[PDB]
Amino acid sequence: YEDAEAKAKYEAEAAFFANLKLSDFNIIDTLGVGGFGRVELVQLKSEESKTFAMKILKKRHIVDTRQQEHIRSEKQIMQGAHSDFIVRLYRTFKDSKYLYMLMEACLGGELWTILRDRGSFEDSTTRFYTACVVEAFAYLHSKGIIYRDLKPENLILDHRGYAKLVDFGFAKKIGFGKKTWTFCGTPEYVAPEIILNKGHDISADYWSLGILMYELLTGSPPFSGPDPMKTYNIILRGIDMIEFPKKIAKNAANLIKKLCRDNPSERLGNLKNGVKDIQKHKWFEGFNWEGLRKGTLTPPIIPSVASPTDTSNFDSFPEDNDEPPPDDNSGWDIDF
Ligand SMILES: Nc1ncnc2c1ncn2[C@@H]1O[C@H](COP(=O)(O)OP(=O)(O)NP(=O)(O)O)[C@@H](O)[C@H]1O
Ligand SMILES: [Mn+2]
Ligand SMILES: [Mn+2]
Repeated sequence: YEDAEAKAKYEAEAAFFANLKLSDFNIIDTLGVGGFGRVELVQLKSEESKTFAMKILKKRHIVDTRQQEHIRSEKQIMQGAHSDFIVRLYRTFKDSKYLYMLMEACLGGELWTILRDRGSFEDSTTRFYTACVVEAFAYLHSKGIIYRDLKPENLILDHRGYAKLVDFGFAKKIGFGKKTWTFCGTPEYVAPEIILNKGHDISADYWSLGILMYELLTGSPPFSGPDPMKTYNIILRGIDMIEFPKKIAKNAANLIKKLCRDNPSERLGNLKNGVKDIQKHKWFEGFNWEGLRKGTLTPPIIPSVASPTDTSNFDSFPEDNDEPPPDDNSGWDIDF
C-alpha cells in the first residue's frame, strides 16, 4: 500500500464486496463472448450507479486448456492489484459450473479495434497509451509481477479514454532473484530470452513495451514471419535489423531500440532507475506524468459513455443459448 489512507480505503472496499452475493446483481448486457465464457455488464441492485464487468468462465474449458494455474494467478494478481492503470478485480464467486470475476467496467471500448480502424496512432496518441502501460508496469514490477501479455488487444479504455491492462492470464508473480520458464505469449511479442528458454523476468515486459510502441505507431509489430519459427528467428536477429519507417519519430525509434535490447539486463526500465528511466526518456519530454496519475491529462481519444449501463462501445451479442458446461468439482477453485 502507498500509505495508511490507501490501506484503509482498500480494506473498506474489500469488506463492502465480501458482503455481496451473486443475487445482488442485475445483468445489463454482454460485453464479450467466446469459448472461454462471457463478460457481462452487471448492475448492483442496491446502487444502480455501480456497474461492473463480470467475467463468467466455464470451468470445464479452463480444465481442458490446462489454465487452472493461470486463472488462479489472474485472480490473485488482479484482486491484489490497486492501480488506476489496471482493471480492478473486486472479488470472485463460484458455483459447480462457473467462476464469476467481478471487475471494474471499462466502458470506453477495446483499443485494438480503434487501432485497426485508424491504421495507426499518431505520436501523441501512442505516447499517452504507452504512458498508461508504463504506469501499470511500474506498479506490477514494484511487486515482482511480470505481465507477459502486452498487445493492443489487452488494453481497454474506460469512459474517459484512459487505458488499462486487462487479461492477466499469462501474468506471474516471480520470486526475488528467480526467473520463470514457461514459453507463452503472442509470438510477435515474445522476448528472445523466452524463445531461447533462458528464463525470463520483468524485463521481458520492457521488450513488449517496445513492440507495442512500434505496433501503435505503424499498425504492425516489427518482427513478423509467415510461421512462428521464422518470426522467432527474426526476433533473435534483433531490433537493429528492423527498418524504422520515417513515420516513427526519431525519439520514438530511439526509445523502441532501447526497450528491445537483445540482452534483458540492458533494457531501458531494467537499469539504474527502473521505470523512471523510461519516464525520463526524451520521447516523453513535455508529457505530464503527474497529470496522468492525477487524471487531469486529456486522453487522445474520447469515447462518450452516457451512463454506467451504456454498452454502445462494444459489439452486440445474442444472449447465451449454449448448453451448460459439465459440473467441475475437482476443487482447484477453493479460494474463489
Ligand atoms: N473489465 C472489463 N470491462 C470491459 N470489457 C471487458 C472487461 N474485461 C473483459 N472485457 C471484454 O471482454 C473481452 C474478454 O476479456 P479477456 O480478459 O481477454 O477474457 P478472455 O478469457 O481472455 N477472452 P479471450 O481474449 O477471447 O481469450 C475483452 O477483450 C473485452 O472486450
Ligand atoms: Mn485478451
Ligand atoms: Mn485473452
